[PDB]
Amino acid sequence: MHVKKGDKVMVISGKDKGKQGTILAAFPKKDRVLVEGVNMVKKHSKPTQANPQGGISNQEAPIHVSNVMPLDPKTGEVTRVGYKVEDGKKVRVAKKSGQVLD
Amino acid sequence: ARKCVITGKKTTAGNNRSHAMNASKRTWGANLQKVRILVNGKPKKVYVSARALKSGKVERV
Amino acid sequence: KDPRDVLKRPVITERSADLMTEKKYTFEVDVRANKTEVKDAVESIFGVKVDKVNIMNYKGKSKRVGRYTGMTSRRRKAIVKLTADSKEI
Amino acid sequence: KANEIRDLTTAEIEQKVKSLKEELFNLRFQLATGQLENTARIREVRKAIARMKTVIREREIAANK
RNA sequence: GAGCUGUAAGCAAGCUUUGAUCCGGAGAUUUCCGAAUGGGGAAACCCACCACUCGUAAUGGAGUGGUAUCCAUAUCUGAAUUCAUAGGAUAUGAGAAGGCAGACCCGGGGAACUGAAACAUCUAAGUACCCGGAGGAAGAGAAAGCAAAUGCGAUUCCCUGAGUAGCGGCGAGCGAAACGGGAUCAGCCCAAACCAAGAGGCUUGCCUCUUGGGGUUGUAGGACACUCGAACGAGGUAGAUGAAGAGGUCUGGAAAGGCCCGCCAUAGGAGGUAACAGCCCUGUAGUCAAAACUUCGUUCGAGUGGAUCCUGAGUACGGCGGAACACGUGAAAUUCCGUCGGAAUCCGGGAGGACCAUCUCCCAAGGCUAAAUACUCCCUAGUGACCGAUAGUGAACCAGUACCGUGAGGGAAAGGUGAAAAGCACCCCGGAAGGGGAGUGAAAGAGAUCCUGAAACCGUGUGC
RNA sequence: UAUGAGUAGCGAAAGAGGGGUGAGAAUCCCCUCCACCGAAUGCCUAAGGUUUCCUGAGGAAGGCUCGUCCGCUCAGGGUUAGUCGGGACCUAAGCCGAGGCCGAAAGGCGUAGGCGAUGGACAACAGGUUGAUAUUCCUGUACCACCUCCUCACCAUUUGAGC
RNA sequence: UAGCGAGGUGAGAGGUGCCCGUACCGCAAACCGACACAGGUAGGCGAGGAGAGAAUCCUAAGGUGAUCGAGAGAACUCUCGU
Ligand SMILES: [K+]
Ligand SMILES: [K+]
Ligand SMILES: [K+]
Ligand SMILES: [K+]
Ligand SMILES: [K+]
Ligand SMILES: [K+]
Ligand SMILES: [K+]
Ligand SMILES: [K+]
Ligand SMILES: [K+]
Ligand SMILES: [Mg+2]
Ligand SMILES: [Mg+2]
Ligand SMILES: [Mg+2]
Ligand SMILES: [Mg+2]
Ligand SMILES: [Mg+2]
Ligand SMILES: [Mg+2]
Ligand SMILES: [Mg+2]
Ligand SMILES: [Mg+2]
Ligand SMILES: [Mg+2]
Ligand SMILES: [Mg+2]
Ligand SMILES: [Mg+2]
Ligand SMILES: [Mg+2]
Ligand SMILES: [Mg+2]
Ligand SMILES: [Mg+2]
Ligand SMILES: [Mg+2]
Ligand SMILES: [Mg+2]
Ligand SMILES: [Mg+2]
Ligand SMILES: [Mg+2]
Ligand SMILES: [Mg+2]
Ligand SMILES: [Mg+2]
Ligand SMILES: [Mg+2]
Ligand SMILES: [Mg+2]
Ligand SMILES: [Mg+2]
Ligand SMILES: [Mg+2]
Ligand SMILES: [Mg+2]
Ligand SMILES: [Mg+2]
Ligand SMILES: [Mg+2]
Ligand SMILES: [Mg+2]
Ligand SMILES: [Mg+2]
Ligand SMILES: [Mg+2]
Ligand SMILES: [Mg+2]
Ligand SMILES: [Mg+2]
Ligand SMILES: [Mg+2]
Repeated sequence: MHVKKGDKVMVISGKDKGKQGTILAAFPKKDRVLVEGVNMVKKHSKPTQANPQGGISNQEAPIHVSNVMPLDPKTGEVTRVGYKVEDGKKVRVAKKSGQVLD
Repeated sequence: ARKCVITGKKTTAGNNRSHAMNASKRTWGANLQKVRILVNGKPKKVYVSARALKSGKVERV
Repeated sequence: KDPRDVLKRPVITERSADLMTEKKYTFEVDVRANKTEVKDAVESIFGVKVDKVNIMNYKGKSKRVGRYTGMTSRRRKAIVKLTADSKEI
Repeated sequence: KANEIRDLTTAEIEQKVKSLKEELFNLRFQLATGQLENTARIREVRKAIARMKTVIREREIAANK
């Protein structure tokens, strides 16, 4: 995927359009990611052995990976992603500036 | 196998034909005679068509 | 073959626990293992003396999980009686 | 790992194989009795044995050629 | 190149930038049954012998390997029987066996319904089917040909000839070929004289057989005489890189849509993304890439004479009986089979649709041979005025399943929550099922019997 | 999906009451008396079935009603052999069948040799025990084959015991 | 007997003894009959009274009360009695 766990991204599509957050988890198999503070859901959980209160709980639900873009290091605007090789090691680059993301 | 050990002659299919030209299946048998001959320099009773014996090249033992 | 190929696991049931009072130990064994091989293996592994081995075959139980029918594995159970002058397993 | 296993002699491997098969046996018993916490260990030992038997067999093939 | 431990949630325990999971090349392991092959057997089981090894005091037990049959080869034995042979034993064999495309191919065997407005010749049809043999193709093939020209020059296949010529209870029907135009093109090796060497029978110097040379044909030729493993390149099997808008704004749960503006384009294929995206993602065009295995390509002994001799024999051919030829026994050439008879051999032989003569063209009775052609169980990429869940495969789904049948065999039904499980905490009636609220959601009359939700059919209410 | 229709049927048979369990009881459990089979409707055991067995829990469907129950659902559990039956023993009919004989092919037949119980042969009995096995486990008392680290007795090492 | 044969024979003592089946139903609601179906299903044992008896009727050991019931007691139909 063009983003990965730990990347700062901007949500470019959905109810959370224009909201930035960190990727808390990636789901390559589903092409979804979990972004902090984005796409919150109210899960109605019964009492279990783990959580014996139960209750309604606000948690992030994952969004499609194509609805987030990484931010340009220089300008702080969304960027498409390229790849160059530095020190015999491939790195992502912000196509907007040229700056390395990671 | 009813086959000549020299020539390979064997039973072959074809028709009877009546005067009314009705066809029914029959066979033609080779005129095989069981006879002692050398088969790999070993005397053995094998089937040989009369035709293969006609010359006298196939020598009985 | 290794002795530890022969014995698979102990059988822990109420029956098996009652037999352990009589100095009889129940194991599941390799379904190919004859009772001599089991005797040899129990003496080799645990350093005990075996009086007798009795042995039985269980068929697989037919089973269901939702819409899919199948069959548990065949089992060979050995009941190993140790001699009276012997260490316990 | 196999890189480390290849440094050993065949006899030394065959001892480690014997040692691991004892470990596997004991784990299987602990699992049966419900004592074993680290169940992941079973898989590791099985694959260790496999790794070793692979190295042994590579040497047999290397010799018998 | 950052996640992963499949479906499959979940807990659990772990793994992974000291490179995991994952993808490709090459290996290793690969229980038992199955040709199944140590012997047996009701497949997936049982029972052995021989080595060697573990274990036992020893028996019993365990492990590894070997042990089918037939064929070929070699060796050793050599019955009745003297030699001998049959037979036996041993060893060596990546020798055979079996499966499989429901296809295509070549053979052996070979129907009937049906048509003929009945039916027997005839048709259906050399079809279906069974059997044998294959090969990636097969078969055919280098003139004893076609023809009747100033000729042609192996075979196969396509077009055409032509529904012609013909065959035909001259009925029903069956039905060519050559010429001409194309596809593709390629030619060769023996047998025989004869020579050399060797062995064998000596028949007693004649003949036989093995090996090598020789030789290969038609207005003849020949013999026989004389004369001159690597290297590199492009592919395949993983991949890499890859332009351009969260443009503003409207509606909306969400914008890829509207409106107003930009931009890229060797890229406006495609799929995805909360509604319809060249510019969001995966990609696409283009350009690159391989340790390994693999495919393809590229490079690194002749004339002139003709005394003789040779040139495929139980053959060609013929009679009788059948079959194949488009051709049904006919005026019946041509090809093959069974049976019996049986040539010539260059001063020779075959064919030109009975047959003869003349002429013309050929040289049989030995073998090999690519391409053009056929087909698709598969794999890769793609396409469709093809189907869209009673359709399309029998099978969109755990289907050749369930179920039926002793068996061969027959053979279904069954797709759709939502963008996301956010899959309804909590309260209330109820044993539960199921409801009513409350929540979630754009929607719950989307709550799993979950898109839409017709009709039949079943109800409740009531205006006449 | 109707109609027929709340209709035909609910598959030979003796129950009654008291108590219990439970949301619920003609139908489940217990008790009592009554009744039925008894050359069986009892006990054992083939074939066949294949977990239906035992225990605990369950009640949607199955059960011609009901259901708290069940041959049903879900969990666990349960089958112990030198001596029983079968194999490592024997053969019958029949079947397979090295070579072989016969046959368009496929194959058919068949010898040596095998396979093949429904038969022959062959060593364990009584008692006890579990929720669920018992000539199998346990107790007691046996028997059969084979083996020799050992013991004793006897016989004999080639007109030499023994097998 | 042919053979084999230098060690044997007998009795103790010690020891060795594998695989497959074993649950449960089995005149049955578990098998064959599409059914928890008045049918079919080889064999062993099969008590007492009266009796020739395995008949018969009533019982023993043992097993069972049968998977819709409650009424009413018409026609008619069935099976019975007079
Ligand atoms: K006909
Ligand atoms: K998107
Ligand atoms: K002829
Ligand atoms: K003719
Ligand atoms: K269908
Ligand atoms: K009676
Ligand atoms: K119950
Ligand atoms: K036995
Ligand atoms: K039993
Ligand atoms: Mg891009
Ligand atoms: Mg047993
Ligand atoms: Mg075998
Ligand atoms: Mg007709
Ligand atoms: Mg060919
Ligand atoms: Mg890219
Ligand atoms: Mg929509
Ligand atoms: Mg010739
Ligand atoms: Mg003519
Ligand atoms: Mg539909
Ligand atoms: Mg369909
Ligand atoms: Mg069946
Ligand atoms: Mg609606
Ligand atoms: Mg929709
Ligand atoms: Mg709907
Ligand atoms: Mg009524
Ligand atoms: Mg009623
Ligand atoms: Mg009526
Ligand atoms: Mg009525
Ligand atoms: Mg009624
Ligand atoms: Mg009843
Ligand atoms: Mg029960
Ligand atoms: Mg009911
Ligand atoms: Mg027996
Ligand atoms: Mg036979
Ligand atoms: Mg044979
Ligand atoms: Mg018997
Ligand atoms: Mg006995
Ligand atoms: Mg019992
Ligand atoms: Mg029993
Ligand atoms: Mg019955
Ligand atoms: Mg009877
Ligand atoms: Mg009586």
